[PDB]
Amino acid sequence: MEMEKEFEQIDKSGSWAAIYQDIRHEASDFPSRVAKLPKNKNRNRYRDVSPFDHSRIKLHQEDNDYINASLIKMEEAQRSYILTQGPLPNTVGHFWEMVWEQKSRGVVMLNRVMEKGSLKCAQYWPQKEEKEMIFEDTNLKLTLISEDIKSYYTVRQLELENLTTQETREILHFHYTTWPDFGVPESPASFLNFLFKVRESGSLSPEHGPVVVHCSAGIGRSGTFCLADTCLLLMDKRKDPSSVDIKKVLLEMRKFRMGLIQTADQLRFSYLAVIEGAKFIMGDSSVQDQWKELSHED
Repeated sequence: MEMEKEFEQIDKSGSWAAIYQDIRHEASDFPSRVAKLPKNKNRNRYRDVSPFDHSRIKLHQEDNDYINASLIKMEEAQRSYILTQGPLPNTVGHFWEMVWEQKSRGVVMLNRVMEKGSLKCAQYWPQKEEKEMIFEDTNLKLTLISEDIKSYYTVRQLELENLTTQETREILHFHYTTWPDFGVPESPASFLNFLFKVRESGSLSPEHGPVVVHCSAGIGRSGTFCLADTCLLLMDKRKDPSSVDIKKVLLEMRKFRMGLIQTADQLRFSYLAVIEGAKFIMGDSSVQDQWKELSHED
C-alpha cells in the first residue's frame, strides 16, 4: 500500500496511537542480561533502556566490555548504525573508545545537553580549539578543529588521537540543535536537510565503520533518524519503491534495539519525513535546494 495513502487513511481516522501500540505489541523481546549486571548499573542512564545481548557493542577491554550501545544491521539496505545513549560523566571515555574501535567517521547528536531544565547528556566534546579533552581511562585525546554553526544544527570537525599509538582520525560531529523540547518538528525539510548533510559527508558509507547516533536514551529521535535513512535507501534500491513498508522496517530495526520510536507523533513524523524525502529519491533533484531554503539555515 502506497504509504502516502496509508498516511492519509491513518491521519483521517486519527489512529496513530493505535498503529503505534500494535508495533509495541509485535516488537521483539530478547535478553539484556549483561546490561542488568550490578557492575554495570552506573553505565546505564535509564533503568528501562538496555541493549540486547545479541546486538550490543563490546568495548575491547578485558576488565569490563559493557557500553549501552547496539549495532543495528539493515542487510537489504547495506547500512549499519550504532545507537547509544547520551554519555554519562563516567562513560565519556568509553564512548570515544567505542568510536575509535568501530572506525566510525561520524557522530550524530539529536539532543541538547540541557532540555526541559535537566541534563540529558554529558558535555563530551571540547568547546574551544585550545582546550582539548583527555580521557585518561581510555587513553584518548580529543581536539576541536573547527565548528560550523547553522541556525538549527552545527557541524564540528574533531581530531581523535589514540595516545598509545599516536594515530589520529578525523571525526565529524553532526549536532541537530532545534528538535523541540516537546513533540516533534512541524515540518521534516529541516529534518531531511540534516540527514542529507550527514550522507554527503561520507559518514554513512560502507568504507567507514558505522555511524554513532544518539539522543538521550538512544531510541526515540535516534530511531527516527535511522528509520528515515533506511526507508529512503530502500526506495532508491528496489524496482518497486512502493513496496517499502515503514512499519515492517521499524519492526526489523527493533530486533536490534528496544523501543525505537518512542511516541505516536514520532511515528507520524517518520512517515512525513519519508514521504517528503521520496520526492528527491524519485528524480526531483531540485527539492533538495528547496529544503535548504525552507530550513532557513543561514
